[PDB]
Amino acid sequence: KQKNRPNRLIVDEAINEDNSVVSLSQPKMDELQLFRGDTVLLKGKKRREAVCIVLSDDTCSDEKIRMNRVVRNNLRVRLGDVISIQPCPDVKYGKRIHVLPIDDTVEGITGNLFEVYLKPYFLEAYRPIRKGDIFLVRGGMRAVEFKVVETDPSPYCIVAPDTVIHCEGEPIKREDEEESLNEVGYDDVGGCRKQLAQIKEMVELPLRHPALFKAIGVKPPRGILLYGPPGTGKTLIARAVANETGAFFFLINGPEIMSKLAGESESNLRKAFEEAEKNAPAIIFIDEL
Amino acid sequence: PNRLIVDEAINEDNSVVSLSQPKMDELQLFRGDTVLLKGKKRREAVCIVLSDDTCSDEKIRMNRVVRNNLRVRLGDVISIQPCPDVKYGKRIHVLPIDDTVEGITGNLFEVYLKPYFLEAYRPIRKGDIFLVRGGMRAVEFKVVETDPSPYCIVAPDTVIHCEGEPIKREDEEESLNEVGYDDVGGCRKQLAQIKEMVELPLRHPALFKAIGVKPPRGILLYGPPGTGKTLIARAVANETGAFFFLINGPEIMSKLAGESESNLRKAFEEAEKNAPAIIFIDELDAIAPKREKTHGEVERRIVSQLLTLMDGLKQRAHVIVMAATNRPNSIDPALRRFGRFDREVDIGIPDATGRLEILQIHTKNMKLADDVDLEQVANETHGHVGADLAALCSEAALQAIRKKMDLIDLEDETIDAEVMNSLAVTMDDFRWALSQ
Amino acid sequence: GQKLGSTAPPAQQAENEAKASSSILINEAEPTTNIQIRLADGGRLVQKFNHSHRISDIRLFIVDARPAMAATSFVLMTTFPNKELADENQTLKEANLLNAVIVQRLT
Ligand SMILES: Nc1ncnc2c1ncn2[C@@H]1O[C@H](COP(=O)(O)OP(=O)(O)O)[C@@H](O)[C@H]1O
Ligand SMILES: Nc1ncnc2c1ncn2[C@@H]1O[C@H](COP(=O)(O)OP(=O)(O)O)[C@@H](O)[C@H]1O
Repeated sequence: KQKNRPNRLIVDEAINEDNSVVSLSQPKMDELQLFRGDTVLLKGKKRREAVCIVLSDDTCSDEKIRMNRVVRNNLRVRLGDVISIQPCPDVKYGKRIHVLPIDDTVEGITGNLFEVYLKPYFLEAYRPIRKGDIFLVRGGMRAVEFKVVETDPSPYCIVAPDTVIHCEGEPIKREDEEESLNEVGYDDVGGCRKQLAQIKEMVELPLRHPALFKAIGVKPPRGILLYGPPGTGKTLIARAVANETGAFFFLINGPEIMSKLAGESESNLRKAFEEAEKNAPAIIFIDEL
Repeated sequence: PNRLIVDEAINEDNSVVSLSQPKMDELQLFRGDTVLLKGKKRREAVCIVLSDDTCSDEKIRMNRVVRNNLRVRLGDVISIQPCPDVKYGKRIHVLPIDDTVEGITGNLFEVYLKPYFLEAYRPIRKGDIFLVRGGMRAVEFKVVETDPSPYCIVAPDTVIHCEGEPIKREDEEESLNEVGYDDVGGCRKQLAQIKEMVELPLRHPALFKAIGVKPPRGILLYGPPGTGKTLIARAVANETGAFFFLINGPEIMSKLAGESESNLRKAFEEAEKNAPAIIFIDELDAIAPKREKTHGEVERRIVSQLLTLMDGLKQRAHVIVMAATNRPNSIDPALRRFGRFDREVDIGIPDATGRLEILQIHTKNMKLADDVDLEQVANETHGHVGADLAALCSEAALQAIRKKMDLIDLEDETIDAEVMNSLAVTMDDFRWALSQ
Repeated sequence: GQKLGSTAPPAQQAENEAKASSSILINEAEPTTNIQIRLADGGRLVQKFNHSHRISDIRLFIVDARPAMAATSFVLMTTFPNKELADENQTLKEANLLNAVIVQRLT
């Protein structure tokens, strides 16, 4: 189409809740000659990689590539960034595999995490996994995070029915650049698409392309007022928007502010704005304005 | 000498100045002459003189660009002398002024200088500072070298040098980034009165220091929000070189119940120093709401404090107090008393004509697509006020940037000029904004 | 030395200017217009004495003026709406040149 080297795509929200799945528009797969189940290799930021399976999408847009937060993270990318998708016909069913849960995701529960999570998860699915990726498994009224420690056939391998799965005692630590899939994302908000869409574009440039307004004379929005009954998800939305754009999020709560003595209240107010500007881009959320 | 009084400008072109046929006829200045203009403290400037019909024979319509280089405000006098020696140029060295480039990278020449001089035959003097709009901003350039010397007319053969360093803004040199009359649209009648009242006291201090006539000391601007009251006020301040001091309602009423009055007072104090000064009180209904609107002694101690400072304002140390509010009812009747805000200017919402003007003012730095019909846009924004249109414009622009942005146009890293200069806002962009 | 672009290219022309002027017709009976001719031939300032003449005259005039001009193609303009004197046929009155400054552009 001229410059995009036909494999550079923009990361859009996922439609299929499966983490191993990513979607492209058919007219896009044909161009890249991939198959309705072809296993692809995605390259993101911080020179990270992910191995996913591709399916066609009637609602997907030619330039964009749908994928859920799990993959989006593994790739060290946010909605709106760009990645390079590439065919990966060299993937081979894996011999052995060693994964380990993350400390905070298993605290409280005990027992065989294998037969309760890892087994039903990989079972006859044929999930292509890379080394270092972090996947999530839901069940037992919670979701456990697992980090692929080692794959037999080295960088990546497809967990076949004969693949030996090792999950030897120990819960590893969560690193700095590795967010919890327990954090709030747009996938945790339902019943708002229209409004969630308005807000997304409003903050898109100011929060994703700060530099822009540095060299521009145009005025971006500063304050956004979210109105609706209580429990509608406003707090949820604001927090979801912050994370989903990697922006600093500072919370001010009406009652909190009003519980203090007058001067203290102001103090706190300017403190919030102060701390916010130091870690910009930021989103200050006043709950119960 | 036929020295003229400087007035308003009519074509946004900087290099041009206007007189009346009657004025030009007397000195043989012909419909295009590269007239010379001398003025304040070591300042001159060469400009193309056209002619206007609505201009008065004694006044010369020029823009803030000239005016500033001429170091003069609207109302001063100038000696418009024909400049015969002005000859096409061979080379010129100009440099972008820091504060007007910080943000943009890339070749300025290609984006600004070129389209600006291209087959225009613009006559420029040394040291002059011209304004070039585009790329959603307006860069300022300083002429530091010419060849021919002193001045010249940039021709399609003149070489243009854009040496590697952005210079600084000398503090004797005002920015065109500042508010001015050309930034206000739709307010003609009212913007007229204000100038008329403030004129003498702000412009001719000495006069009152010799006569016993009472000058206007307190002007009250009404109107809904976004009408341009703060705008108007600051404009008049710059336009008349008068000291401007801002006092904001919330800011005052946020302080302690003593620190507040402390400020109101320190405010008037520092204004009496730099007079002629304009003290703008924004959101006066916040500091002095009508009688029944008050609840505590503190709220009342401040309103009173303000009334006093007003009465204390003597003819000597002339400063004019302007305050904006959303309507009469708002304010405390006491502020109306002869000696205080006895001068009231109502600034309503723009009409289809007015709206048009404002929209052009807020697009002067952007590239409008030929399919853009602002007059149409003006026609479907009834209620809308200045701020609404100004914002509407930002939305259009932003909407356009969002479109051509995903194309992976270098974004997220410090900006590139040419990139911004191509991006054009389509009538669809406004259409989208409107439906928001 | 120099470098290229997109544009174009002794004292006895006191006679050239004389013959340029003596080339004229000036209907005593007819109204005047004077013209400021900006010769592209440099910062060559020119003074006219026309009275409702046509652009062919301005053209022949420049030709009478500078020798080179006699062979070089160019167009005449009005700066600031910057329009280019299109039909070089029309009387100065129709074009609204009446006491104007026509600049020469080498095309
Ligand atoms: N639109 C929604 N979609 C999914 N869950 C929601 C939604 N709105 C509210 N919730 C749930 O209820 C809680 C209400 O959260 P909150 O955002 O704080 O409400 P509000 O700010 O509107 O008072 C959320 O944390 C979430 O678990
Ligand atoms: N009449 C106008 N002409 C051009 N711009 C205007 C006008 N009125 C408002 N604006 C724009 O909207 C903003 C509103 O400014 P402001 O003066 O602070 O409004 P107000 O005092 O009525 O609340 C201005 O900074 C300006 O950019």
